[PDB]
Amino acid sequence: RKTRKESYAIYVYKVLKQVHPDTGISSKAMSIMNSFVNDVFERIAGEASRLAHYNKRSTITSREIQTAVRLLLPGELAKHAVSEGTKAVTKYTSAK
Amino acid sequence: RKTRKESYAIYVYKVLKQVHPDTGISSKAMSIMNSFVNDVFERIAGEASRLAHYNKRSTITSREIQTAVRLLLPGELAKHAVSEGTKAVTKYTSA
Amino acid sequence: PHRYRPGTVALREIRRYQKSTELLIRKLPFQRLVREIAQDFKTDLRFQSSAVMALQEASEAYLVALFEDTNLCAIHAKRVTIMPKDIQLARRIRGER
Amino acid sequence: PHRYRPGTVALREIRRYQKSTELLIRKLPFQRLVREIAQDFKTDLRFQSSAVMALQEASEAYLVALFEDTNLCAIHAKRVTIMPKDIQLARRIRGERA
Amino acid sequence: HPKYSDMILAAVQAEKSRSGSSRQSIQKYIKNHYKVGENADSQIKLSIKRLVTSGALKQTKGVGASGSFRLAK
Amino acid sequence: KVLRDNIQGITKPAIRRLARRGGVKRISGLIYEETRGVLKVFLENVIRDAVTYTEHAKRKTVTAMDVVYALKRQGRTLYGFGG
Amino acid sequence: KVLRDNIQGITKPAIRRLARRGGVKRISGLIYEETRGVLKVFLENVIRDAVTYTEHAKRKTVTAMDVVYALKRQGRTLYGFGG
Amino acid sequence: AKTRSSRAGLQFPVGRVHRLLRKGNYAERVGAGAPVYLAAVLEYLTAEILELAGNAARDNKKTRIIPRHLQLAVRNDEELNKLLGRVTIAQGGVLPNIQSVLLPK
Amino acid sequence: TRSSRAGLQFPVGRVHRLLRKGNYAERVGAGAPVYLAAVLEYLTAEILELAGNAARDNKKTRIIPRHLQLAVRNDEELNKLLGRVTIAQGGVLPNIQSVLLPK
DNA sequence: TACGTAATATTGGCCAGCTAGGATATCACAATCCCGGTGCCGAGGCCGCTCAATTGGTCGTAGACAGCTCTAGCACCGCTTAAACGCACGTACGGAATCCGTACGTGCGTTTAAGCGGTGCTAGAGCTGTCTACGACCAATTGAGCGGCCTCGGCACCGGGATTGTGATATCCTAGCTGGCCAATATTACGTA
DNA sequence: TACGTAATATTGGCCAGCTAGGATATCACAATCCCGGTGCCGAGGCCGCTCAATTGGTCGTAGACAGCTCTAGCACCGCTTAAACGCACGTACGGATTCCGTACGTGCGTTTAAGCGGTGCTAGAGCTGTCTACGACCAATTGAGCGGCCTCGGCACCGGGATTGTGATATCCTAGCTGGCCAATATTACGTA
Repeated sequence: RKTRKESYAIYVYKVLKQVHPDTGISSKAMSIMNSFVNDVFERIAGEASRLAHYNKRSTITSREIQTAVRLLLPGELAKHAVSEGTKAVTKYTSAK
Repeated sequence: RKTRKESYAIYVYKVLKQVHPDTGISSKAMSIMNSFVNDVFERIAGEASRLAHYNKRSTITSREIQTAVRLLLPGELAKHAVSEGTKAVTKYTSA
Repeated sequence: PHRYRPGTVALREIRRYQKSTELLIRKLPFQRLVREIAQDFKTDLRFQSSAVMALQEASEAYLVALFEDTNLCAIHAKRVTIMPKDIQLARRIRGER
Repeated sequence: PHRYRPGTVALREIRRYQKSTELLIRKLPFQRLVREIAQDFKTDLRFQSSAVMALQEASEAYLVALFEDTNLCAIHAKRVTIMPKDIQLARRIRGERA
Repeated sequence: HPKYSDMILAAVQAEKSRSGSSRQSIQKYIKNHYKVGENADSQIKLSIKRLVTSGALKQTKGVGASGSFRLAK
Repeated sequence: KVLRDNIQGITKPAIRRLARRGGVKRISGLIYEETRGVLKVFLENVIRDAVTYTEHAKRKTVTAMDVVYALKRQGRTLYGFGG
Repeated sequence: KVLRDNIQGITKPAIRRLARRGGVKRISGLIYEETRGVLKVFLENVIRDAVTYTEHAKRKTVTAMDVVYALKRQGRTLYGFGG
Repeated sequence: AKTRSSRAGLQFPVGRVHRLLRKGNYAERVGAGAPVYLAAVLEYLTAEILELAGNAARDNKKTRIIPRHLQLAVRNDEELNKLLGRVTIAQGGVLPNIQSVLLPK
Repeated sequence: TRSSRAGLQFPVGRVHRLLRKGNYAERVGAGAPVYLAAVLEYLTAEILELAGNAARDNKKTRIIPRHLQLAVRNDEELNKLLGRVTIAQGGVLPNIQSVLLPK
């Protein structure tokens, strides 16, 4: 038999190919990327959770993720992050 | 007629009257006490939430609070908080 | 007439300020610094007075504890005088930088 | 014979070990230390090999960084040699020591 | 034990160093070669300060009682 | 317009009193400007977060709660002002 | 029975290699035992929390995840083991 | 015994604590023992700090705990000092501690 | 899929699932997973960018963890995001203090 | 005339006295402190209305408890190194010791603006009510993402030459000491006044 | 008989070369390097199944928005006074310098247990499938906890009198240096043989 564990490995690869088509990645390095995404996921999600509670709201909307990103990320990293975020949200709702 | 702002003030005055029946407490002191209680509340609740999530459980039980207290409090303070919590659960369960 | 030796009033001031809890920065200079820094982040901002008291309580607590670490770095270098380099060692180790 | 001045091989070893990433504590002594420390918390316990590997990666990262800070304290005292007081000052400032 | 003036002159003659003897070199010779008190260091320092001003000791390194000196001859 | 010339309201005797409560006996002359830079970096980091919270609440007034939440964000939790 | 005599398995040349990666040129003789105590306290604090996690999972085997969770608890997050 | 505090022998409100645990997104479901345990731990730590701060107050000749008494209390107790090691107690000051080398000889 | 509609490589479905199963709030808006999945993808690409660069500088075709570490610790802002993080098997930056150098 | 002895003078050494410097003890001065008096106001209690907690009943699913599957943790085993260890040797580093210049503490007079408290103005915080867009939830559906399998090129390992850095030696450079050379002075003997 | 002149011997002073201490350039050896070959295993790709994502549909409620209230944030002014400022002055601190001892690093050889590949043995991790004790969700019941209101005892604030610590000044003791006195040695003169 066999047991299923999910990871972001396939998506990290897909993105690696965009930025560096002619380069690959070890399993160890892959496990770090995985840790990194989970960690950053948890950190934004947690901040967004608190923002909602602070404002007495039952919902985590993009606007909470957006503020979360600005409390969390440093300066230049946030600016770009807010862009890609707003961008993808726009493209998504205009493809409904 | 100003908005209801909940507080742990009344309980803090109770405990303080059990433990020092002639002692008072100022505004700021009580604000600190209230922030202490909220702070430790959040820290324990948070660690319990993580324990449940880590074990794929949907429920926060007194067992999660208990382990939360053991990870969070230092040695002796934990010991005493654990026995004072188990004591409360045991009662509650029988009555 | 009378003159105390250097370090005598300094030591007297240590004991004095370690006995009290009152803020040591003058309230209006501090407030004007808070409004200026915030102005450079977003214009036309009001402050609850308690929000400025909270920023001052925290700020002074930060500097007191930082001067503690700074003092140990000075003593570590067989000195009695704190220097910018002791602050910088402190902050580096703390991971502030 | 032949002899390098004291400090030359120290620098060679700094360059060498800041170039590599492999663990610097021998694995089995560390493992036995981990089991010994754990027994004093709960008896009859097994460890995943990866759990010991995680403890060793973390412990060694901690010690390397702590030696960085310790080095800065020593240099702060116009010294080239690290001493227990540098470690104690480091940990004091880190908030580990009181 | 002889006067500190004599013990310093003895320490310089007994150390055939190329640069006479420093304050530290003289200071340790006196401590091992004579029954000298607890206040040896101040008395040596005072004696060198007086022997340089007299011109009994003439200086080869430093400036003052902290340096290296030889006997005049 | 550019705002400037306010940090100096954190004066030499004030920094001295803080140093005293910190147990400092002797203070180099260069410490004062250094402490101003340190406090500005500190106030910048915290007020930035406070305002981020204020912004998100769609307010024009920075609340003590915004600051408290921000201090907590930076691992500098503060008791006695809410929360 | 009382357990002891394993910490000395963290040898002098091992502590030396660690110091070198930390950029240390010269090492006092008293550093080695000091580093043994520090490393003990660190492992204690981490393994204690790790075991608390194993206990709660009703297991007899400490998993890498228990350690990762404990490191994280202690503000020493570690990537590459199941983060 | 109508209240859940009474049933538990607590001064701290088990009901309100159960409310906060639900309205707090900690888990889907909150067990019945959780608020009781938590309200009791909260009570224990509360009493621990009030004890030491009423004591401080009395050493200082005062009927009222002001925040400095809470600070004296917390920072003289090793374990309270550690629980609140990243905490700042408004208006509480510092402990008197002059370094030895700074003392006149 | 919601990833295509958003133009992401990262899975919007999985992120919405995790945000609900994670007890962050009662309700999760429809834009939230998209935004979050996009931030996650962006940071991913930032680190992969800089660590493929490290890999090439080091004459490798394949990213190992040292390349991720070189990447993160030479970048100020990533270094800060991961300042309490430890990258298994990544080592340190070569940095000898000046006074230790022979004159 | 020469030699020996005695006496006188000069030089050196030792002892005693006086002066200067350093250390210790006592007194004074200032700061914090300890004390009731006194007046302002916030802790804390009484009240009564309200909203969050309690009560008892349905209903659904989490998880405990049991039963089975096999993964990974673990144990003893025996060669082959490379790493640990213990030691010889000596240098560069740490620390102790002293010395000098000025930066930083203390105190004073003058200058500046914080704080107070009292007034007058509105932005906007924060709370209510209405209605709907949005997200939870369920049933049905479908392909994205998973493990299992495979294979092959990226990279670890290694042996055989190359480049750079560190350590040591030889050539050229300055200041100090002893000896050498030259000149002076002191003593002697003879001749002249 | 003494003094002067000329001659010889001993002592005195200054200068030069040689020796010791230094830095720069060049030479040799060792360590980190690098390059083309070689095998070895995990990166990475396809494959086909399946479970989590998607679509299409219902229902209810969170919060977007609009309208209204009244809190408290802001501005501004005059007055009191404590705090800030800047300048004078000198102590004690930091840093620059020398300097001495051994605690360090380096580099041998001998001693050891870490590492690896090996087979063998099974605790216990982890997955399924049953079912019931437990918690969500609900309306109806009600009493704990809230704000509003009020008041007086605790304490902040001040002015009078006290205890402890630190600094400065004065006195006493110890050491050092100088001067005086006494003793010993040498030289000269006188007397005797």
